[PDB]
Amino acid sequence: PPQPRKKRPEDFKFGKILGEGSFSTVVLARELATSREYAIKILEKRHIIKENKVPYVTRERDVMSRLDHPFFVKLYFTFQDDEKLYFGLSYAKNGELLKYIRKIGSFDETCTRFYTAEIVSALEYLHGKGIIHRDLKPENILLNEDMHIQITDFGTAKVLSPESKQARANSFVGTAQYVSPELLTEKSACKSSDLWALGCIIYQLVAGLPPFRAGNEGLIFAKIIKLEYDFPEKFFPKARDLVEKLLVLDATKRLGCEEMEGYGPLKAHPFFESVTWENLHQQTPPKLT
Ligand SMILES: Nc1ncnc2c1ncn2[C@@H]1O[C@H](COP(=O)(O)OP(=O)(O)OP(=O)(O)O)[C@@H](O)[C@H]1O
Ligand SMILES: Cc1cccc(C)c1OCCSc1nc2ccccc2n1CC(=O)O
Repeated sequence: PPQPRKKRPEDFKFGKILGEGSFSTVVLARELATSREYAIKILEKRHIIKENKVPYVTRERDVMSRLDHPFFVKLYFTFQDDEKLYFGLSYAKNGELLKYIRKIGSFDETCTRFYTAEIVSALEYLHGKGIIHRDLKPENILLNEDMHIQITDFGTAKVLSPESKQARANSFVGTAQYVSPELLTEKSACKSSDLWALGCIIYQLVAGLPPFRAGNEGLIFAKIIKLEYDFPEKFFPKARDLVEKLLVLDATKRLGCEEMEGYGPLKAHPFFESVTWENLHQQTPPKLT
């Protein structure tokens, strides 16, 4: 059927800058005809063409248009003018998960469990659609007004082809602290690469820093490939067990991966015994302090 007319910049009142990326800016905007607030991500055509970023921008639009789940930032609309491309996104009022990790230092067990469960639920949805995120990290996990997660940053994501039963993707993308050993060694990622990142994030929620850390990327890569990390004292024992089952060098042996029979066994892990998986997005999140 028809859709709402394409929006234009003059349909909005723009407000504050919410953040700046290397080739994008996100601005808070109110749509004049509805009074709705959106986070509008704006890119300059000349700049993305000159810097060979067109594929990333197209990837982000294509992947986000496929998503329809409460734990992901929503793409409501797109438009362009002579100079710019615009994405109309849901506004995650409470910002990045990373901010809360730093402010609090270490999440308690109830908060670690709840936020971990939301991320697992999101990944189950994404993987079920054959999509690999490839850059999962706390900066890319936003929080809405109700303190539920909103995963974002899909320009480096990959839709695996169902037609060829594709399992592996060949683009070198991600963030050093969270990149999987298979990407470093075999130069390909798979859905299980996101489960490695999950393990790093759970560790970081409890420990305050991700497990493989160093002052530069090459040093981090060396630690990843050797599984060189340790747990701090008082790390919740069931969480430690879970992390140890995700931070596994062989991507086919990570809990939650297809070769380990999927999300059922992961959701059944003892760390999640008290979780009600069915309706997490309607549960009230535990207070962080
Ligand atoms: N939907 C949103 N709601 C609220 N804030 C957002 C939203 N999307 C992005 N932001 C904020 O804007 C920042 C800039 O996002 P953008 O995607 O332009 O770049 P980036 O991912 O931070 O940087 P780079 O692209 O260089 O990695 C984000 O880091 C985030 O803090
Ligand atoms: C992708 C692209 C990059 C640079 C310059 C141009 C001319 C260009 O084509 C836009 C054609 S359609 C389009 N592709 C998008 C990719 C991200 C966000 C908005 C987007 N829109 C405009 C739209 O969807 O209405």
